Amino acid sequence: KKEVRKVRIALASPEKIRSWSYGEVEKPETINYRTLKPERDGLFDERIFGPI
Amino acid sequence: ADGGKVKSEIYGRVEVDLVRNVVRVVESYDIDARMGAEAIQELLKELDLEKLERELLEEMKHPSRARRAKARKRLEVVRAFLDSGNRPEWMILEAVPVLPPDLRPMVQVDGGRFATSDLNDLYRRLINRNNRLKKLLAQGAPEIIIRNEKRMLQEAVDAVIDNGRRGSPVTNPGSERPLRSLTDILSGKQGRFRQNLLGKRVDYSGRSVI
Amino acid sequence: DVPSKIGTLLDLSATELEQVLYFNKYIVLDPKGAVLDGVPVEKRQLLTDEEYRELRYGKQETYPLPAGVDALVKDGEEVVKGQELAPGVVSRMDGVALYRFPRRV
Amino acid sequence: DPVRQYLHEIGQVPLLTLEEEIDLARKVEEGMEAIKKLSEATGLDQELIREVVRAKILGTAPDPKTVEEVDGKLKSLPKELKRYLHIAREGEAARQHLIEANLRLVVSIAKKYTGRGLSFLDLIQEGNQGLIRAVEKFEYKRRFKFSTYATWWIRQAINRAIADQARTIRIPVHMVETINKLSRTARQLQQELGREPSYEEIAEAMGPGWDAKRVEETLKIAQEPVSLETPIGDEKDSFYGDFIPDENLPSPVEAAAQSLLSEELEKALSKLSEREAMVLKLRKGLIDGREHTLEEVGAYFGVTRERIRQIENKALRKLKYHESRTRKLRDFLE
Amino acid sequence: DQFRVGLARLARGVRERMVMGSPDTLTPAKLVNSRPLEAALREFFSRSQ
Amino acid sequence: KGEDVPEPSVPESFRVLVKELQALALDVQTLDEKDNPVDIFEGLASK
DNA sequence: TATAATGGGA
Repeated sequence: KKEVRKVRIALASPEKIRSWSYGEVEKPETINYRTLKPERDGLFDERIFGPI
Repeated sequence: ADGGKVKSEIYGRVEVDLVRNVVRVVESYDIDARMGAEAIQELLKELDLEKLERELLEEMKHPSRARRAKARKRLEVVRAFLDSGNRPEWMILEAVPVLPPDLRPMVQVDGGRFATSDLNDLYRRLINRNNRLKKLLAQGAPEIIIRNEKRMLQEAVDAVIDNGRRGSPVTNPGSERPLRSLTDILSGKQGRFRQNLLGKRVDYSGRSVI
Repeated sequence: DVPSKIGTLLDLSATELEQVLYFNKYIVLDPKGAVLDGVPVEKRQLLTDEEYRELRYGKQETYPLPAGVDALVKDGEEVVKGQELAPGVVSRMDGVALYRFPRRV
Repeated sequence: DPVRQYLHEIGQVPLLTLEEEIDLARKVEEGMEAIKKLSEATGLDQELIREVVRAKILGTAPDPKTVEEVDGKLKSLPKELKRYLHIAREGEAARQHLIEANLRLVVSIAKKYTGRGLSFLDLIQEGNQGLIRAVEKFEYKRRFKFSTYATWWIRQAINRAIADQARTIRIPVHMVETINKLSRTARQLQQELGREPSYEEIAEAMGPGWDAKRVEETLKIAQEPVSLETPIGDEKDSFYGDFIPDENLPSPVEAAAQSLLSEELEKALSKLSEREAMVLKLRKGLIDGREHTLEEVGAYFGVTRERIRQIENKALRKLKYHESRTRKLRDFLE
Repeated sequence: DQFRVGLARLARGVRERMVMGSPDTLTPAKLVNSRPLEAALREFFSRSQ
Repeated sequence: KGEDVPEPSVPESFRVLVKELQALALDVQTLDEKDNPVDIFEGLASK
């Protein structure tokens, strides 16, 4: 409803960085080599980043 | 030992010898000295910024131009954190953010072959090294090994941030091209700060000879 | 960054900050009254891991012996720098000689 | 240069003599057996004593509670049982020095696996993991040098690492070995033919169970992905991904078409009774996303499978009638 | 000019193939490859401005 | 639908800039007239 | 799971 009139930039604390996060990426995997679906704890996991 | 009949008369580390039936103490302090960003984070956590302000103000009333120029620049940094509310230890990272996936996509193009973003392999190299550090701390590994993973960890984080800045840039196998870091995403001609200024292709447009 | 903000806040040169963050030198948070090379060690002092292990784990020097040769000292006997714990094997430091691997009993 | 830093660090630790190698491996096995006899005397788990001993050795800093209360119970034991505490401590010290003195061997083995997708230091650190597992179940009583057992473990941990981490899209282990077998054969026949093979001849070279279609599909997965940031042309203003269309995001025309379809179907269904429409919406999955069979819909409305089928059929030919007159839904039909 | 460049890269493809193998009897067939010179002329006719 | 085209409440170039800056551990605050936080992500990335 | 193998390479 309100209109953005200024933009501030500052340092991000760990707890603030975790406030942005929908989950911790725990694994280096991306997509399954066969199904091509995202892996469960990897960089494309829908359980944290959102549905495809 | 002996319930109080014998006591050590010097500082040092102990080691109980069962063959000689003796207890030796080597002259060794319990000193606190650290490496890595853990050490810097603690030093940043212990800084009393208000005292450093008074400490530097009284240094720039010194006649020498050189040292009151060093205290002048050093005060600009100190005044910044004070007037902003930024805690100086925040410059050391404990949690590293991860960009949303669709901004660093992975999709198959024509011919079935996949095409992905460099940021993924940078994150992937960071997750690999961070996970190896975890299961090395749990295995109780010696310090030479731990120091190596911590070096490679710092070298993995700042490659995600600004690949190439320090050290040789990380590249994919089969190429010399540096992987695009988060800084290259913002800085430069193709960066996000030049994107809106330089204009765009637009819908609802046409072209013809006149 | 071209003028380091961390190096400025703590009063560390880029060379000093490089050696700490990338595990070349320790830095003293609490000296605990340590001394080295005729001087104490203040807070915020940079020292190599050789100086760190000597100041924290102690100084020990091992001397191998030619085979079959016996030693002139006895087990757990205090030594003096310059003493002859074995013929031709001069003591380089004050301490306590400890036999490590005996071949004859 | 972090490689020169690490090689200098492992350089400070001198190599260990065969006597020291036997003595350290002895204290390790004695310490491990001292831990098991503490799990009988005190009654708690092996790994618990294992970590409490590791703590009190390699570092000072629940730390004040659980760690110190377990060590305190161990300190309050008889003399005959506190021997095994001291034996475990020095046994864990022996494990540390046994590892540190052979980090030099890990480098000598890991350097052969370079250029496979993992850097040198990643090749050293997964190898160091093999060195730890080699020490932990090394038994010196067999009278074999520690270098023989370690070398087998350094190579196991490096090969396993390359199989799990080098690929961007994770590939099973046997397929990686399979892809390596395929990749070695195409280079010697390139030298023999002076040219790259076709899929039939490389399949004839691979042996039985390999045909021209299998080598094409296994080589298909073997290739790493392209970078979207691959530069196009000498101009520094375009990447590969700048020219790739988004095949998954709907266009403005597609997004509107699905909304007009949902709107025009609602207007079509409004020409029916609410039960007629609700039956069709349940049968077609418009409610929850799954086609309900005649049984569930009849259970919803309290009627039979046949009564639902008549409602469904009557509702359809009413829609067909209105559709023959309005023609709103005739398109959307691809 | 770009021909002798692909030969100077075939030169390496000969020099380094000599430290290995059986240095007594090596045919120049398995000492020389078509890949260096082929990729040199193709870069010229397809990429040179 | 014969309607006047609406204005974007928060353009996409704004959204990408913030997330790419948040990726570098920089807190980018979008403030309005009185300096209070505006959430340019409406129930989309707010948790 | 065991001959032994112990400081890189452009």
